[PDB]
Amino acid sequence: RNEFPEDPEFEAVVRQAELAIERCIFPERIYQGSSGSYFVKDPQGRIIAVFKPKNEEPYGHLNPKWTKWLQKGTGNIFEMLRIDEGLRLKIYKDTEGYYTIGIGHLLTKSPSLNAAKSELDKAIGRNTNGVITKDEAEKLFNQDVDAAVRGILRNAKLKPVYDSLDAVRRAALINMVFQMGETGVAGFTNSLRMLQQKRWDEAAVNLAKSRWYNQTPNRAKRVITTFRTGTWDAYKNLGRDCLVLNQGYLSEAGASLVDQKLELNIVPRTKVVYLASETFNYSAIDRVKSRIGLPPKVGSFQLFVEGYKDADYWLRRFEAEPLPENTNRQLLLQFERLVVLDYIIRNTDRGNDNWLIKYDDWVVVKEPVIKVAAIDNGLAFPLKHPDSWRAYPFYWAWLPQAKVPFSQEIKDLILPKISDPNFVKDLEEDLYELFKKDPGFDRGQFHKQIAVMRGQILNLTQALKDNKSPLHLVQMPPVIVETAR
Repeated sequence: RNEFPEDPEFEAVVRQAELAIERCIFPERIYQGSSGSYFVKDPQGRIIAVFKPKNEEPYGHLNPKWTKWLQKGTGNIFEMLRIDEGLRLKIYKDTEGYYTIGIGHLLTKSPSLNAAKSELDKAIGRNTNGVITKDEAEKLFNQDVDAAVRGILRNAKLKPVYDSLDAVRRAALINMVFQMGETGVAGFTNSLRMLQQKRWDEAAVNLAKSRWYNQTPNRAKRVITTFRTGTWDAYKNLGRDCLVLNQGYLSEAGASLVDQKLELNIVPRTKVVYLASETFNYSAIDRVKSRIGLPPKVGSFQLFVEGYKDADYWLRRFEAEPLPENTNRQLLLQFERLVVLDYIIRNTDRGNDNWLIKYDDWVVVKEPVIKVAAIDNGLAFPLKHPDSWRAYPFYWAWLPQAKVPFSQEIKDLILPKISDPNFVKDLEEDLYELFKKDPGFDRGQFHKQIAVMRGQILNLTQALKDNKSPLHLVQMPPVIVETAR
């Protein structure tokens, strides 16, 4: 159901896309991405668009690279525990204060370091002097995994639950029996009944209350959601606690929405579009029912623009052979729009590869020589400000152009809009109408997104009024505007 009466030009392109698929000219997947990005083509084979299905997103269920991981099933227990337990080659104390070594291997509960050390020589077969190798630790690791697996199947209370769990949850239960051991996990008897009956939101509360979890919550919460959601998402990107889990396509489209309203026109038109292409990556299930073909995938659909190179490419040339003032001033005006965009949507990833430049008494306006396209916007709209601004900065801030004070021209375009609360309200409603279409939408998550955005506008407004530069703008302490309810 793809229709866009507001943008008949956009719709026409989409119809060429579909029709081209019918004729078996399929969108081809870019390898120069690292996700599910495709080049949409028209019946003549030309590239009209870039398409990024939701489910092929880096956190996406159907991403080809991480499908192999999903094949493993329980066998991901090795990697799963490697992440939680880490690797150390010399004796240390665990969270409870007990002597540990290698990968989560408990030597003893004794306070004596040589108890642990004696016990360690037994295991390895030599005099270790408290230091082992990577391989020795790996050898301990397997046995401890085996011991866990054994512990579960040898236990009357534990085993039934385990057999009823899918391959992924099973791995989670092993995780527990790895940390607390057989007997310890069997004191959870409540939750095991529940887990067995398949109620996920049921058990996830009760696991929140244990002698366990309190000691190691950072780890514990990682399992609870592996039980609840039956997926590996908590072990993927647990450093991007700044962004929503799998809504990049909406970011992409949202960025273009914002651009439209602010009238920046640096963002090639991007909308939510459904497509089916034999070239996509589908579940085995889906593949079979096609023999009534493949279902449409939901994704971001971004128009393709020609004549552009990477920002880095042009500035390199402009540094050696500086543009004439008037041309160079067209760059600067394009740059501000970018700065306004990224700040408003709070982009967390913008490099010199992420935006593009093109360098070439009347009723009509002379063409611009220079023009800026802003691509790859799916990493914006964070739930909150990054913990360390240095990790997720605004890169262009270190460019010399960011030192130059905001032009009156941009202020005239943007200040009347962002000073008008009914504009910002309308803008928030439009974003809501976009984001809510996602099955995994959460009203509470949304409010935080809006909060950052409302705080960014707050900062930008006063930056523009004071005629501050872009650089001085990002030095302004980040804020959020939160609704109390």
